[PDB]
Amino acid sequence: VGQFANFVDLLQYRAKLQARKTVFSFLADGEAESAALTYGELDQKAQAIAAFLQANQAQGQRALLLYPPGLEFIGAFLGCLYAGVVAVPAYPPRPNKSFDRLHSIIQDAQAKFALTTTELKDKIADRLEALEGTDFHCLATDQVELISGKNWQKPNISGTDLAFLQYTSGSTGDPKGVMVSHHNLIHNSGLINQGFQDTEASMGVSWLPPYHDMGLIGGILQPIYVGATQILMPPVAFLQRPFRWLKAINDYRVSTSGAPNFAYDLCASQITPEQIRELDLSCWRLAFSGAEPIRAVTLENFAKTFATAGFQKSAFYPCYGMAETTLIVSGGNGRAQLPQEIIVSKQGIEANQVRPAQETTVTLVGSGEVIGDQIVKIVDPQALTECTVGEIGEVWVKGESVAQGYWQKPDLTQQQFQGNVGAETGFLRTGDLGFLQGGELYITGRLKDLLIIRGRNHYPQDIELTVEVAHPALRQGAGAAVSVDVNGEEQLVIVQEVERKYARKLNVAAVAQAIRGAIAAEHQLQPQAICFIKPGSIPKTSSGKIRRHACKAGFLDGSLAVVGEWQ
Ligand SMILES: Nc1ncnc2c1ncn2[C@@H]1O[C@H](COP(=O)(O)O)[C@@H](O)[C@H]1O
Ligand SMILES: [Mg+2]
Repeated sequence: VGQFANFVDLLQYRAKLQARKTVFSFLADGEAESAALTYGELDQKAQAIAAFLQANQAQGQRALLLYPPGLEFIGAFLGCLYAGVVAVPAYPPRPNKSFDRLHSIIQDAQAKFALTTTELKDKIADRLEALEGTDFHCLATDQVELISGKNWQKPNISGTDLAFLQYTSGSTGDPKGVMVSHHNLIHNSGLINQGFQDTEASMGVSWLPPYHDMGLIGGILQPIYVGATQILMPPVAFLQRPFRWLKAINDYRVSTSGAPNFAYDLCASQITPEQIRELDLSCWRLAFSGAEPIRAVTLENFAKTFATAGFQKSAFYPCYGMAETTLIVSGGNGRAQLPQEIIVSKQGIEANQVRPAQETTVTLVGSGEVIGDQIVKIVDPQALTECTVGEIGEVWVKGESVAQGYWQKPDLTQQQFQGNVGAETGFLRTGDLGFLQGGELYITGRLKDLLIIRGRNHYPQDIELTVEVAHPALRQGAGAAVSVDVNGEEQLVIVQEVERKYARKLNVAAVAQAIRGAIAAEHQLQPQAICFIKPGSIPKTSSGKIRRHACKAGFLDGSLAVVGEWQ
């Protein structure tokens, strides 16, 4: 299996070797099973959709995938791989919402197709024609007769061929289309398997959205890569009842599952003690966390809350990656049992230095060891000189999982994918800040969101965490710290949602005062302004990540949903 050059050859092999083994079971409500596919049926379905795509002249073209989470999305995605159609997964449109994000992906990808379900096609086909013209074709894939797979013409696929476009979330700017090759997919799956060490006997569960790297490469393709069985549920099933994720782990004796940091906080806060009595989590051997800062207190709160259910903190598997690196770059605790943590000087961090406090301290969790044959360097982002040990700079990645570039952005591709430092060339510039310590990669934040105020660096996630706990009226996870120019000087602005229960009785002056006090004590900063906004209204990506740059744009133009302001 490690001799396959692409996922088409690999799925065809599993379809022969494990034809009747279930590959995916879908729990539509996160509880009761509602559909399933064997390896044999998955391959037959992919061939039938492939043949349907080729007859419709999609080969060599870009095609949006507009599906609910479920098995139809998976068939359409592999169907694109089988047919040679450049798939473009995206969040489906939702009722009473604008198609701005979808049109823009369509515009950027220069896509001539949208692949979807029969139900969705009937609601969006005429709107897509209004936006995209008559030469755009919206096709339904869920009613393709399986016999049509007999007409599939298997393309000559080499590793260097483009497999699909993975669009970034839009956190720091417009979503950019990452050109992911067939070889990227194979190489990274091997890297994931080096770190997780799953086998055919592994069992997984995932609630992650299938449209983006973690849920796609990890939740869909890695089970196929190792020959395992994967249980799936929609993200909305877990977010509305977090117990279902941990109950599924218990019921199927899942060995491998994971999620971003906030999901472990959600489980710790929303699962009752009696619900914990129903869990046996001693089988949960690898609990991965990535896609966001890994917080030491989150790990500890989760480990303590679920200790009586048999969760061991040594199962935590921190990891780091991005769409531009296909998925994973680093993961694991190295030789230690628990995730490595360091206690360093906060003021040092603000000055790009890693050192003990000799001042206040911050605790940072490492995001793993670099996996496999890839190379990671920490580089000064202006001088392009390699940092020495103890110095924070930009994370640069060189390896076979580094994507081919950004779709139709030749200037930006050259800037970010052709990084030169010292006598080195060909590095990917991640746009993340961090450092190396003890073989672990630590990530401190995003370069594009970094705040430089009064001659000092400040990480906005640090300020946002200080603000959200300053008063009961502020909703956790729904704030942004940005800087704005005031007479040529950068100054801090806070955009923060208030809770629904406090929106009608909000004492703006008292809560603003609490926020100013928290920021002064922890960060020695004075906000230029505090903007209180309605619950649910902060600029976010489809996955729910805050768009800090759009918070700044809305503050400066007066388009936020304001309930109160301090200035
Ligand atoms: N372990 C981690 N620690 C901190 N930030 C992370 C981590 N993993 C991923 N991220 C963030 O998520 C970004 C990639 O997002 P995406 O391309 O959507 O996977 C990275 O560039 C980081 O900014
Ligand atoms: Mg990014």
